[PDB]
Amino acid sequence: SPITGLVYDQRMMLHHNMWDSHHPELPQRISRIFSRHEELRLLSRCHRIPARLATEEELALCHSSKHISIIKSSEHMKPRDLNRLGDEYNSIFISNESYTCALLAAGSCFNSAQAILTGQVRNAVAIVRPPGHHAEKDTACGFCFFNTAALTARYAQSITRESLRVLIVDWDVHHGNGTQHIFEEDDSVLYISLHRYEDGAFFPNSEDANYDKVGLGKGRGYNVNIPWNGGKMGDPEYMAAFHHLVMPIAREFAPELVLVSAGFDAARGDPLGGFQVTPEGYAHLTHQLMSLAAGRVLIILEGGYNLTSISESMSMCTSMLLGDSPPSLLTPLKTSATVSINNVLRAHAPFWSSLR
Ligand SMILES: CC(/C=C/C(=O)NO)=C\[C@@H](C)C(=O)c1ccc(N(C)C)cc1
Ligand SMILES: [Cl-]
Ligand SMILES: [K+]
Ligand SMILES: [K+]
Ligand SMILES: [N+]
Ligand SMILES: [N+]
Ligand SMILES: [N+]
Ligand SMILES: [N+]
Ligand SMILES: [N+]
Ligand SMILES: [N+]
Ligand SMILES: [Zn+2]
Repeated sequence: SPITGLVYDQRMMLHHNMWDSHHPELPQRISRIFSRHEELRLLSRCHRIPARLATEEELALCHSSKHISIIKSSEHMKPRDLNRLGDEYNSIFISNESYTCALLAAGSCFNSAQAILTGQVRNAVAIVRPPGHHAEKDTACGFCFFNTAALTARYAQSITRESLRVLIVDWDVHHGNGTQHIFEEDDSVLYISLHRYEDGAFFPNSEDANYDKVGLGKGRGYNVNIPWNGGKMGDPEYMAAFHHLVMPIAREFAPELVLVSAGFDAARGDPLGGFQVTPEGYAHLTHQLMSLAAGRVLIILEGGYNLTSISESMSMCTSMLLGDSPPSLLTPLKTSATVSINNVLRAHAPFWSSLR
């Protein structure tokens, strides 16, 4: 069916920071986005998909039993033990509701992937929190508990075939270190991340995010890092990266399902990202991805902290999924962006004939 799915559940707002109510990963991130969908009359055009809890067996598709156990144990912790547990990780806060919210974010995306793969919808958007792409097999990180996108790729394979070709495009301004590591030896899941890097000065502060990390073993060539250096980037740079790298590689890979780790923290106005991608920019990125996998695209909220920016940007993506005409948007690239793109082209030409 030529239908767009949408999943949102206000229960995911319950995850909160009890020590700093102004922490940027706010409950109202998802309610503001949902409201904007209603205001723009997008919500009524979508098929509503229910949220559900991920099961612990589903979480074990990507995470260790110990990590699942540790996060589950936070459900009945007193505040000082929540503080202690959170502090074991890089950039994590935890409340008694966090585990359930993380389960809902994952289960929402499983139901969305299922709706796509059973033909109930063509494509879908998932307005979920907390985010997922920094979460590793064995640890939480960067506001993320479980790796929602990675889990969704494995869940998709679990109801089709182990080798189902899944493309994950991660346009959150941060590197999805967890997603890269979970799939680093896998050729069934192509991971492509665009991210601010600044030679390691930008979170998560690891050389794992550099362009020369191309995958391991049979996964060699199936990890594509597009790192930005030298300050502000925007629509011109992202469009060029899609033109020269993301789309030619994706077409050669021929995915059967596309997942977008769709953070909107590279957006104009975001205080954590410092970049300038416009809502129209995100619309064009979405419209390009819709040409892949017979349109089977699932857009999953990751980061993004300017409430107005993320609401306008993710709504524009949903508008594209619904088949609306792309808005009007060539400006020369920042010189360092040309350097980045050419570095990635050089790194991946051995693996992808489309780059030669
Ligand atoms: C962890 C993270 C992004 C995650 C993300 O979006 N991953 O995809 C960003 C850190 C480095 C950051 O910049 C920050 C800034 C302000 C702040 N407070 C004002 C509390 C807390 C953290
Ligand atoms: Cl418990
Ligand atoms: K990214
Ligand atoms: K991979
Ligand atoms: N509407
Ligand atoms: N539930
Ligand atoms: N306590
Ligand atoms: N890796
Ligand atoms: N393709
Ligand atoms: N280039
Ligand atoms: Zn981010």
